[PDB]
Amino acid sequence: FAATHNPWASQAGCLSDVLYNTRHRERLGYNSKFYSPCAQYFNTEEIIAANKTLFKTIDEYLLRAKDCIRGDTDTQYVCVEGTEQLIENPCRLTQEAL
Amino acid sequence: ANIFCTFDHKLSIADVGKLTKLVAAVVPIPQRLHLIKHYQLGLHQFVDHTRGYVRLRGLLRNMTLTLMRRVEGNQILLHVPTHGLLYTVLNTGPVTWEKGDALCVLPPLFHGPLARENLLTLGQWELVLPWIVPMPLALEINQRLLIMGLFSLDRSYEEVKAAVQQLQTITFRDATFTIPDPVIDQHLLIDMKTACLSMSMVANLASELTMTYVRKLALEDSSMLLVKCQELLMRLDVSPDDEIARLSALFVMLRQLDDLIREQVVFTVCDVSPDNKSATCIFKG
Amino acid sequence: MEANIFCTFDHKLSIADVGKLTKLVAAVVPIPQRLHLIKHYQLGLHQFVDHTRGYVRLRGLLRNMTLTLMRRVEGNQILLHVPTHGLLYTVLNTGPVTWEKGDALCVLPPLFHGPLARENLLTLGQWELVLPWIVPMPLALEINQRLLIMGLFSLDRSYEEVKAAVQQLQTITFRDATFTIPDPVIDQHLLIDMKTACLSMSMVANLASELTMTYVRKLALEDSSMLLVKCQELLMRLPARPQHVSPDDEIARLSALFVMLRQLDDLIREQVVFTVCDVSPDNKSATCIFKG
Amino acid sequence: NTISVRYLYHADHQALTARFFVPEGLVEFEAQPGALLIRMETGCDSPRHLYISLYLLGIRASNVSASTRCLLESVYTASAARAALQWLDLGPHLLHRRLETLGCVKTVSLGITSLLTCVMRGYLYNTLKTEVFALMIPKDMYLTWEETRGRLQYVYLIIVYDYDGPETRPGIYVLTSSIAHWQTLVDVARGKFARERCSFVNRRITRPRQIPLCTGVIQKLGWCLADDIHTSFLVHKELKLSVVRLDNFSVELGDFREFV
Amino acid sequence: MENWSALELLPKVGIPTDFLTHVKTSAGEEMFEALRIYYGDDPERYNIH
Amino acid sequence: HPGFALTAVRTDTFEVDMLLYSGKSCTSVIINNPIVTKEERDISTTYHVTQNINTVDMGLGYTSNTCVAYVNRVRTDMGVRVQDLFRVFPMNVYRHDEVDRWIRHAAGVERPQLLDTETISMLTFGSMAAATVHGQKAACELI
Amino acid sequence: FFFPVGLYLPETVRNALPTTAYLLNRDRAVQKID
Amino acid sequence: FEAIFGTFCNRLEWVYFLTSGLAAAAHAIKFHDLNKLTTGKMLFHVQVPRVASGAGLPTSRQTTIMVTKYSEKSPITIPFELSAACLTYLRETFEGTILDKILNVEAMHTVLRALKNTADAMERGLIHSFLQTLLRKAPPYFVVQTL
Repeated sequence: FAATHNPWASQAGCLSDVLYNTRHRERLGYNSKFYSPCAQYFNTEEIIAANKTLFKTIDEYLLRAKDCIRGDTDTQYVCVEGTEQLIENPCRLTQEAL
Repeated sequence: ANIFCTFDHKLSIADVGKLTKLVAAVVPIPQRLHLIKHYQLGLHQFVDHTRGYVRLRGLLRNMTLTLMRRVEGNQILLHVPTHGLLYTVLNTGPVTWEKGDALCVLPPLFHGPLARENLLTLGQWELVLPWIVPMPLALEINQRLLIMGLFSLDRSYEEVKAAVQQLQTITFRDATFTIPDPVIDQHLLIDMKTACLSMSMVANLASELTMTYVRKLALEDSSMLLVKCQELLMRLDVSPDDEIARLSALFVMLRQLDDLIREQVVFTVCDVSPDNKSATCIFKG
Repeated sequence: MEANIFCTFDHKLSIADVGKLTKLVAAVVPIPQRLHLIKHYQLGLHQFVDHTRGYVRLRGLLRNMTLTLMRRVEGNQILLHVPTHGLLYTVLNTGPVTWEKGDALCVLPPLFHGPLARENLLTLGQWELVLPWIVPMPLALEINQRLLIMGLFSLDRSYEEVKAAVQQLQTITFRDATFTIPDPVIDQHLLIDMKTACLSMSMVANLASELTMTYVRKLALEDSSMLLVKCQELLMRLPARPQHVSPDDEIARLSALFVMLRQLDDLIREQVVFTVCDVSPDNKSATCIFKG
Repeated sequence: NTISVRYLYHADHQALTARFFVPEGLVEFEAQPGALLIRMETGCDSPRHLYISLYLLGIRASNVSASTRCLLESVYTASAARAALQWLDLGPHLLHRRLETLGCVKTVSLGITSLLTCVMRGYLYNTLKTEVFALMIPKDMYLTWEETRGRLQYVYLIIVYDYDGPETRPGIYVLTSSIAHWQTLVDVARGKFARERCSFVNRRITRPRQIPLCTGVIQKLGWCLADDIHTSFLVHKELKLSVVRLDNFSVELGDFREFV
Repeated sequence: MENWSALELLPKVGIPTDFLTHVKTSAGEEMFEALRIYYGDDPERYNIH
Repeated sequence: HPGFALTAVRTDTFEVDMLLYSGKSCTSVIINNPIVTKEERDISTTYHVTQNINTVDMGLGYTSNTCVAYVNRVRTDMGVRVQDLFRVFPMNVYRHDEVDRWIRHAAGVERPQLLDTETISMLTFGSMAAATVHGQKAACELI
Repeated sequence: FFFPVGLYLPETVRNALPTTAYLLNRDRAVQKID
Repeated sequence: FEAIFGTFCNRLEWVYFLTSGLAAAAHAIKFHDLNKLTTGKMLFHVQVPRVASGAGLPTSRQTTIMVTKYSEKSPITIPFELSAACLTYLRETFEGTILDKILNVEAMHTVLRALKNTADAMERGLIHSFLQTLLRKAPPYFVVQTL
């Protein structure tokens, strides 16, 4: 119901955008040896890269929603980013589950 | 051994009629597999609107090249060449070929359609086929691009803008190319910003530190070819831990640039099909 | 040339003596002679054993040895196979380093891990079986960078100063694994590598363009970043920049410099031998395109 | 019995042959199968490429004996070498880019336009596996850094670039050696070409203009047994000349490796 | 059933399929049985050796 | 207590044994005769048996269904420790010397690290094969 | 997973403000964080 | 003899692609070679059940709805090996000695078992590949309950 919670994370230009975000992390020295679970939630890249797969795959399932007995002749099969999303299911939505 | 692909997207006959023209192509595959999605095909999975050149080849370097062979219903029958055997590879088309040319792979840089570019889109997805270019054209275009990363830092000089105007036109047998500018929107690419520091850092550290190491080898004698070199080292003219870390800061910049330098050949031209629609080549790599 | 190599034993095998060799099936085995029936005394790196306790000399003598994959323990013979160029065969892990798909691999002399498993796995009256490591390429060359920085660092220093950096240099770290490296220090082969190294550093310092060497200072006022702050400290010793030069000269001033960039990095460079594809889940076997 | 496929084929050919038409002015001495083909990058549009025999490189080579050069000067006076000296001699200490090895001949047709087969890989030999043609290195050009014969010696074609006189006169070095590691082959090249490694510094001491480049270039060509090594004799157009033969020489054309 | 019988692989090696039955006759059965158990081919009859 | 609040996200790699279900005749498959590749002889003559099998979904609908079910054993340690930003960002240091050394005295960090190849390489190569370091993972705090 | 620590609690004994947090591990021992 | 000790080596447990209860999902069809079958498409003829109770409602369709589907080929390949030095006993057909006879039947069993350890053992990868494609056909249940 609230429009926002933390200015220091949700807002553009916050410390998280200059920390865990990759676009400003490149200004700093950093290593891939230490994975950051929250780094995906501050990227301008990985978030849109996952959301675009979600909004397209959802419509791809809706194209397959009706049975072939009533829909147009077409194959019915898993959409891409379907079984593959299982590892990141809490984070494919970036909903941060649990 | 044959590698297969699958097209979950529906294939219009107009697109498969372009796909049948690709009897062979140097299609990259990130990971050798018995079966693979079309999303793994091409360099398009690595596409970036930011980094541009260099990262395209530093990720292309590990790609497993594979020729196309035949096409079936919503699936590709890719075939991995054996080393040393001849194969009728298709050209990517920018450059006409002649007998005996060396060949190597480069990231795409379109300037309109190339001579062999039938566009094929399957819903937002696109296939960017890697370049197959003669080796001297690759080393020269790499020199022009690293030079573009040097001069682009100060565009404003008219002598520099005329300089970029002069170096932009590479030429070949009836070729008429125009080098793309990596530095779109004035700001330097992060790849150009890193690749230029990879050389300019050594350009300073080697100039400062070359004396101390030639010094101990100067008093020692053999053919003494090294002792004379310090006299020209002087033409352009003290901490322990700084001497330690500084050499570790040297090779770390030297080494990734070696991928920008060395370029293993992948094919060699022999007999040429008329109008360069195809060419047999010896696979390598 | 020959497609295979054979060997003969002196001391007789038992159950464990043949079982340890069957454990080594499909694993790298250097040979120095490539005769159709090599003696076991010539087999392995142990023939280069050195009471002076070197290492880099073992590497340079290793540079010319042919590699041959193991296969088929018929008994009382090694039955080596000679790899073919451009193809693939399965290869067991040997060096205590984790492997990943698609990495380049190279041969490096063994060194004790620290705890030292000390598993000779084979011995006779004195002869042993020392199999060289197969290691990922960045690890294979970074140790050469450690030995080379160890060589340039040795000059004009007190013994405490000589060993002060060594506490960090000889304790290399990679993928959680750590390695202590005994070193020749001065074994002439490091010195002759140092001569071409400093000779390359001289021309790389001298072939640089007047603007290319200045490029960091031209970027210094242009931008502000911590990597540049780390860049800034090295170059300085204790703001103006110039610009001239006709455009055509850079195509030459840069081109010959690329050859020195190879010649300087060639000594830390090592020839590739393996390119992993199908990594085994158990982290043991690994088929590899391209061979020696 | 039935489907006897073995009867159908007469012989397989692992060699990768290619048919290259050649001008009649270069066919001399080239008619012998054992000779390298090397494309030249002419700067003229017509033609941008021009094949040349390895013997054609010796008219300008420094290390070759001058008495042999007096013989070669009388040989190639035709449309080929008169243009070759017009072009490759003009090149400023640049040959590895201008040149491109293309294996050795299998057969040479005659006529005004001498087309010739040339393998780019594998053994070169007469058809039906009868006569085994052999490679022919020019006499003085051949050398070995180790006088002892090896068990198996790969051959390499170094191109030295001197910087002493104002007009460079690069040398050419075919050589066989059992060495197979480029990291050590450059090391044995370090102390042997001390005058050449001094020459690369010797241009910077005088002429900052025009970049110095390689002291040599190394590329794989093929392997040969020490018993396969020979130093025999050859005749064409009456102008007799001894040559360093190599018998069962498999062809393996590696890429050029520039270095200083 | 089986994706392919073990007999079908034999011609690809060039070994005759009847040749195994020739081994079954040459063995004399009395030796073939005890070695069939020693090699583990018949687990129901198995005994330690 | 300062004015801070510190949430800590924690990745956990649960292992899963998924359920599976399918229809009756469902898909149909067709198996090729086992062609064998007779590789070149070399005493130990390896051979490559080969086959190709096609599949088609005879069912008009989604005859098969699949869902997450049961945890056999977590591989994640489920431990908790703060991210080592001094190691995550080795190059950063206070511009003052004695201040930065006093900070290292409390942080437990030794001395600032030398340049690492992963820094210069990831400076141009944005990470996604780098997604699976297969190292231990831990809490990552957020102000 | 994600968990708060140190939050102020919006509305005569007075409340004690949090300064530490406790969790659980695979061992089921009480995890510490501060 | 100073001492004795036992030895053993079991045959791998048998599994068949058809004996498995997963095979009920399969409709396997043996075939000579996937060569002439170039087309990936496969036609079907779907009948449609009808309810004639409507007085004013005739179905527009004759209930002969053709439905095209697409094939997916998959390689089935494994490394395999045998000892030619043991194969020569098969090549030379020995008969002269009882210990030579034991050496012959040893060579026969060791080579027949060498093929048996890969032949029907390939069906472990046939059931595996059949799961690889049947898992591709299966949507996640969370999609289906909303579907």
